[PDB]
Amino acid sequence: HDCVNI
Amino acid sequence: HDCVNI
Amino acid sequence: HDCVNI
Amino acid sequence: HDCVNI
Amino acid sequence: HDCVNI
Amino acid sequence: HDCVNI
Amino acid sequence: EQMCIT
Amino acid sequence: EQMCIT
Amino acid sequence: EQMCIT
Amino acid sequence: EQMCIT
Amino acid sequence: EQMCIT
Amino acid sequence: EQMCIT
Repeated sequence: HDCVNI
Repeated sequence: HDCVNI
Repeated sequence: HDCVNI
Repeated sequence: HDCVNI
Repeated sequence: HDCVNI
Repeated sequence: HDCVNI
Repeated sequence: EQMCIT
Repeated sequence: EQMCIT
Repeated sequence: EQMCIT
Repeated sequence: EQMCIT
Repeated sequence: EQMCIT
Repeated sequence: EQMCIT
């Protein structure tokens, strides 16, 4: 996946 | 991991 | 006005 | 869904 | 506001 | 730089 | 907060 | 291609 | 494209 | 909270 | 918090 | 191209 905490 | 590719 | 809510 | 096309 | 380019 | 406060 | 594509 | 908030 | 914080 | 690219 | 593009 | 959240 391609996720960051925001 | 704080970046994603767009 | 295409928007996300962050 | 909370999305925008990029 | 404030904007970014992608 | 190409940044925005969120 | 709202982030919108121009 | 899209950015989605979860 | 441009993305702006309202 | 997460922002994910798909 | 910042979103930056590179 | 990268989007980074710091």
